[PDB]
Amino acid sequence: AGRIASFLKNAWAKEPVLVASFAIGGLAIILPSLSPYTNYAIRINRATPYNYPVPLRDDGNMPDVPSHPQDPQGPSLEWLKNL
Amino acid sequence: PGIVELPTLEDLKVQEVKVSSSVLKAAAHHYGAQCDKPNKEFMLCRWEEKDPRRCLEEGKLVNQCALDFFRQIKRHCAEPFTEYWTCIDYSGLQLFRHCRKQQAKFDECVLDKL
Amino acid sequence: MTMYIAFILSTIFVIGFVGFSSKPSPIYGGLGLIVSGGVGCGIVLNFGGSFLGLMVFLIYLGGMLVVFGYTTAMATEMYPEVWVSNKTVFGAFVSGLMMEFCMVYYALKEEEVEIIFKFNGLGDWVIYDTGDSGFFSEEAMGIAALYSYGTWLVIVTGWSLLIGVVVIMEITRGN
Amino acid sequence: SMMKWNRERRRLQIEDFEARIALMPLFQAEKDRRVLQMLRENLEEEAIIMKDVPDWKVGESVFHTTRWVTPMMGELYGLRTNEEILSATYGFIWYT
Amino acid sequence: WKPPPWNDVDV
Amino acid sequence: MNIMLTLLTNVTLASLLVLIAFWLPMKFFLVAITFLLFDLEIALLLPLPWASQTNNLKTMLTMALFLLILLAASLAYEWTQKGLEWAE
Amino acid sequence: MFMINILSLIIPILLAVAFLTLVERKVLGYMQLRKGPNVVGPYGLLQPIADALKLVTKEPLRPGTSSISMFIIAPILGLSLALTMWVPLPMPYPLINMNLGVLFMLAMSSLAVYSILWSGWASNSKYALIGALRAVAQTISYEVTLAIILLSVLLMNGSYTLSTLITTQEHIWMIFTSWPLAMMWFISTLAETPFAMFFMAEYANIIMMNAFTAILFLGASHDPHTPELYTINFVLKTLALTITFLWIRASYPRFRYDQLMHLLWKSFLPLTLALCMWHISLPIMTASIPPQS
Amino acid sequence: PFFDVQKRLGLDLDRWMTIQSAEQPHKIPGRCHAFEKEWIECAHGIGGIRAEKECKIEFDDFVECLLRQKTMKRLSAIKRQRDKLIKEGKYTPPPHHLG
Amino acid sequence: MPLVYMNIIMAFAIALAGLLMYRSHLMSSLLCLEGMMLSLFIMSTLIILNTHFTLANMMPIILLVFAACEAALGLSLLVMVSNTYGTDYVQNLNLLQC
Amino acid sequence: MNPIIYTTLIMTVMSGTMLVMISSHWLLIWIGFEMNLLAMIPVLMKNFNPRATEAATKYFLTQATASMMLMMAIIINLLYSGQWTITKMFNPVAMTMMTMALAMKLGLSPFHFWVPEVTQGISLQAGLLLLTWQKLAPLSVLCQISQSINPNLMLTMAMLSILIGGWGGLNQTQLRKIMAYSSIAHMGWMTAVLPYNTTMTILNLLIYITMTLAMFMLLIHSSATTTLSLSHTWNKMPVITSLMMVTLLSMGGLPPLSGFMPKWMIIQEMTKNESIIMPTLMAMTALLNLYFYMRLAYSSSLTMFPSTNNMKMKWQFEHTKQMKLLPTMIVLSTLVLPMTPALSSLN
Amino acid sequence: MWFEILPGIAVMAACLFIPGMATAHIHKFTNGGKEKRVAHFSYQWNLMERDRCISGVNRYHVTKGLENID
Ligand SMILES: CCCCCCCCCCCCCCCCCC(=O)OC[C@H](COP(=O)([O-])OCC[N+](C)(C)C)OC(=O)CCCCCCCCCCCCCCCCC
Ligand SMILES: CCCCCCCCCCCCCCCCCC(=O)OC[C@H](COP(=O)(O)OCCN)OC(=O)CCCCCCCCCCCCCCCCC
Repeated sequence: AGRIASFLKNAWAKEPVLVASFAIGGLAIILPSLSPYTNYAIRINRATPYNYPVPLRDDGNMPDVPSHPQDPQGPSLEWLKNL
Repeated sequence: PGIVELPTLEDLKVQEVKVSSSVLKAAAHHYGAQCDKPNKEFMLCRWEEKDPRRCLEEGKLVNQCALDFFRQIKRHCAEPFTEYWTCIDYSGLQLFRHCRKQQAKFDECVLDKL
Repeated sequence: MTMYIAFILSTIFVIGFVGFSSKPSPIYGGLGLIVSGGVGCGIVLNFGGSFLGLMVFLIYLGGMLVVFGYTTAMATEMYPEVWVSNKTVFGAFVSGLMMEFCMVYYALKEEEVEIIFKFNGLGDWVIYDTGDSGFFSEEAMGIAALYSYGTWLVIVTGWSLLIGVVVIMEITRGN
Repeated sequence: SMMKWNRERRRLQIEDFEARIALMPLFQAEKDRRVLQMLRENLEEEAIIMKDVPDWKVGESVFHTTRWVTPMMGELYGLRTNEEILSATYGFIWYT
Repeated sequence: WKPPPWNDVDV
Repeated sequence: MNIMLTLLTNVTLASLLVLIAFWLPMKFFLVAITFLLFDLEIALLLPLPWASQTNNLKTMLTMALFLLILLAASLAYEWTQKGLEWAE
Repeated sequence: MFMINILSLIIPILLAVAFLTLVERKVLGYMQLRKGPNVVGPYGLLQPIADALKLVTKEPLRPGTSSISMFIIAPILGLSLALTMWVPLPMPYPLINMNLGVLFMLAMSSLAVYSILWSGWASNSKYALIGALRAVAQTISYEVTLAIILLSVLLMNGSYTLSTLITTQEHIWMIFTSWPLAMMWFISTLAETPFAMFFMAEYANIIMMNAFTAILFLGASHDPHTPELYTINFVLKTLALTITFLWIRASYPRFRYDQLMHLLWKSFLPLTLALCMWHISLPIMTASIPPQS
Repeated sequence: PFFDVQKRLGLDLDRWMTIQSAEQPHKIPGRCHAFEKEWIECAHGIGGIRAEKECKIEFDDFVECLLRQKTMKRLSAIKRQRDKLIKEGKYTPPPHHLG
Repeated sequence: MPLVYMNIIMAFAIALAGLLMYRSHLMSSLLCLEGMMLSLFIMSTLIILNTHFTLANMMPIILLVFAACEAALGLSLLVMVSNTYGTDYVQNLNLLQC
Repeated sequence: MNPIIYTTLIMTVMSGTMLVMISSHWLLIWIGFEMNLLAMIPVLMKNFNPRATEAATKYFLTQATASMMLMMAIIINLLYSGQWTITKMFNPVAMTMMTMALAMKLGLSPFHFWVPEVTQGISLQAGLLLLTWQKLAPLSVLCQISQSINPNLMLTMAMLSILIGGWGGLNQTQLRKIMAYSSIAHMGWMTAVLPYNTTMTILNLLIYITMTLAMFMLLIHSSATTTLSLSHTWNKMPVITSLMMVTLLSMGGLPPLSGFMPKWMIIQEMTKNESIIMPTLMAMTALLNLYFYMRLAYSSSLTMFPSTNNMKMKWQFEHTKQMKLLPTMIVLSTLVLPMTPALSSLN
Repeated sequence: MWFEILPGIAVMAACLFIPGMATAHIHKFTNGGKEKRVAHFSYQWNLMERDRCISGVNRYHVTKGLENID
């Protein structure tokens, strides 16, 4: 209490620069694993299709994959639409 | 050390689609929707067979359906096609951003006409 | 023919090296090296090495070689020497030209000389492929994977750089 | 403001990519025919130019395996106008 | 030749 | 074709201007090394804009932060042990 | 006609390099109750012609102990550089839309240190040797702040393609997201910047630095059809910056070297690192990573 | 490695980049990916002594793809006779060759 | 193997020979040092780009960033040997006769 | 050097060497050698005397030259095979190119002129590091590529090293020069058997290593830098010279003193490979190392030498160093001949 | 008076303005209407080469829409 408050007062009086850079780096390296958006960031990164989605040989029992890009099956990008 | 088999010129004759890139990109979205099966089976040949010579007839089909896809849009609202792709072609990046009203003037046919 | 871009930059690279390898003045050696570094970018750029090429222009040209100019200026020998000061410098200069003359002329005539390796070789434009990079720059994705696939190369590279700092100050400390 | 605009660009990019994906297969067929057409023309010229040679029968497989090696840029065009080689080889790299 | 020094020290 | 053409004419006008101009009428080395070591660290963290679009972004954030933490440590060390302070 | 476009850039920039000097002297003049050049032509309009042709008629004396080869190629590079980084500027549509324009700008602008380094060495004088040594260390100190600022700026842009900068800003000036960096960037630009040449070399650097700062932080809206909108906005923004660049020329005592290094390595570099750390995670923080393509 | 510590703890330190047919970013393939895949798959669990001789054509074809040596000289002798044949007017290029 | 590929290779050989014999100057010796890595950086760059080794493009930049650790240590040794002996002349490095 | 700085400095030298022994990628190998050089120089530049600056400059120039010469050899291997693994290289030019680069960093062939001088200028304690720990990583790589090594080149490297190792040591008086020339001769001994058997190279490594610290750290405890200065050790520390003499006898390779174990097994392994002129020549010239070994042994313990009046002062005080690992190093380097079948452990 | 600066700044403002206007106008001219298509990736470039090939006059900016196909 007494030591830390004086120390920050000791720091922030003579120099504001390093305490500013230490603070800005402090949030910049802590906050990564706090907000529920880094999961969003990697999801839209995975969403962006660079290479072609090469089709699979249909032989029955894969209801997951669709038979047409208009089919409801497969991944839905609507989560990013409101994002 | 082996014959490099190459199909003759006669088999290499398709009704090549004579359209620019901008017109291709303008109708690309509806192209993929209504003509997936030709393309889908052709590139499955390209990835399964992994040989250009093994996939020729499917190469015929994709272009043929492209012409079959490029005929009705001539028959129905060719003029809205012109205005859309003549504004798409202006953009150096073919930016879809500065083409919205003309895009709307395109798909409202195919919504009700096609 | 702009087809000469094949060999023109590469042969200038050789004469750039002979310029400073023959030990001219350290300022002049810097001039010879940066010239070779300058044209060396052209070969990489003509191969698609925009990012890698410009980095040579950044750290090798605007970095590494500048600090050499700093050290050489600090040395400031009472009598700086010139490319004509020693005939050995000229003798090596004519020599280095002669070997590259032999290689180039042998290359352009018989195309099948046998120095060290098999040599051979037409204009370089062949070795390129006929594929496409799609929408991703193949080079940019390669180096962007430094933080994705190379999370061990980074540690040893980073650790040595910090250790590079500690050694530099340790031996220049002067006690 | 940058947060909202950047996501808008990402939605724009994937739509642009969607156009490229939906439109890629036509060029794959088109590039497929082009290289095979260019190869067939090269071999046809080979069957006109080179007879006096002792044993250089046309269409020898340089690679032992019977696969399809992707044609390297040299023998693809090769016997064409030097402008064609310059435009095909450097091209994109020089277009700026 | 001479033997080395014993301690190795040579505005 | 286009690039060196722009370079060629640029120096040529530089050439014609100067030609008619002269025809018509330890501390310094120390930081220079630290700049060198810092500059090479700069090149390591240059490809970041493309690296921000990877699929393994979770391991990117720790790794990309690691350079800046470690690079700052070199500055912090260099500062503390006299060093980075302008020597005499 | 592409060659004509080069002359349609190099010469007017050369004239632009020539003609803001009268702006400088008259701004610097009217600032100190003075008038500036106003007797030679109307309001000094012909003052630049009054000095240039005089300079070319002045004999270029050469030091006896001067290496002629370096003494004449150092200005060659100095002018060649000063008129080369004007080529990839995304001014309406750039002459060269290099996908790595920012890197090219930095590598070739960091090459200017060779000209001053060679000038001091080739001159071979006690004044010239230290002055080259001081100038280069001041310069080579300041790309690390330059590079980090530009790197950390471009995380929220998308790539090094200078043309993409316009799309990134569009809605708001990019200063509103990185104004701590703008003052970080602007100050660093001040210090980084035969004898008849050396006027031209550093001077185009002065305007282009502000042109570079203009596109980077204070963007405009480039209407696809009418390009004049971006032309006027770009010129007006880079004029206001340059007036500010000379506004501070006669408003502060000049920096001293020990503070000059102390200011960067102890009060500019560590803060630049923090902002870079802030701007590397924030696109990830808010899932606002930009598209490169 | 002399001491395969990475084999024991099972973490990849330098095997991601040691060969060109690994998990490349965004699945951009190497130029000789197809040939390297055959050579590696042929020479697995065989040992250096046996695999160097047994899987020889795989290595030679992959080397030719990697270096572009033998088929390049095929092209070199293609142009060699061409310049030695059309110069004295023995044959003329067809229109598609001319452009 | 194309003509240019061994235009770098000889350049490395010339740079190696220049470093393998000293004329009078340690700075000039150092200049051939990172000249050798320049060709080494250059030579690797053609290989990786030509072969489409999509993941090996790492190697060039780290080849440069690690050759710098040699260079940075390199001159920093010379500044020591050129402040006791005063001159970077390498013939003054014979004090270790015995 | 602040001990925390020095400790971390040593730590990355070991890490740099350790990285070499555990890296499959060729590039990581060059990194480990690069880090090792990057931190070896400051350790040599710890005393900060002109000889140290001379030695560090020589060491850096030859090591950095071989480091990037090594890097060139890897690229040629990449140029001809597109590989990065350490299994067996695919280009004969690269085989010799890297063999030259690797060998120069060990100082055995004509690429050895730095070794006597670099250890001479630098301090004794840092010399122990140079001639023991900096000699595992290049040897580690060589064992891994022993399949593709060129016997004609490699054995010519071995013959010259042993010949120069004995001949050079005969004419030296500075005991640091004695150790380096002995080390070069030992290096030729181990380096001759890589084409035949890597395991025997390893055994020659540990025995030579333990022997060097045994000799070097005993020299540290005696605090001597010349043969004359070593002579006076008998008066102050008679015990030290007693074990130091038996270490010299073992260093020659006289049974049953261990140190004959590597030479014995090296001869036996080459003899199985129908190479019988080669073992004889190295064995015959191995006696050359014994001559200056006896010469050093003669004027340290066997015959007392004229001491000095001030030496009486040294008797009153006692050593402060705890001579860690000294005792078990002597025994492990002088009596382990009966425990030779431990060769199987290395395999 | 302070407004005498403007004649100084105006001419160089035109001197700075000309490079932008000239580049945009020549882009509209040499590309005939549509601006110079930008190819930052090999995909856009091979698109342009397809446009030049399909034009039949070796001019990429010549575009053949619905009137070309049958
Ligand atoms: C959620 C928020 C995240 C981000 C938060 C960021 C941190 C909070 C804000 C921090 C402060 C603002 C950003 C950094 C500014 C600089 C910091 C710094 O070191 O300042 C002290 C520095 C140094 O001051 P000093 O040297 O007296 O003291 C520094 C501290 N000690 C004593 C320990 C060294 O100030 C300067 O360098 C003075 C200016 C030098 C240049 C002279 C010309 C100035 C012209 C000014 C007018 C024009 C401005 C144009 C701006 C751009 C326009 C496009
Ligand atoms: C392989 C062939 C042989 C190779 C080795 C040969 C070794 C001898 C020759 C070495 C070469 C040089 C010539 C000799 C030089 C000797 C110099 C020397 O230091 O001599 C004097 C020295 C003084 O010793 P000091 O410190 O007084 O201690 C005496 C014991 N308290 O003297 C000493 O330090 C000697 C002290 C002797 C102590 C030995 C203790 C032995 C204990 C045995 C215990 C046995 C227990 C048995 C139990 C049985 C039931 C289990």
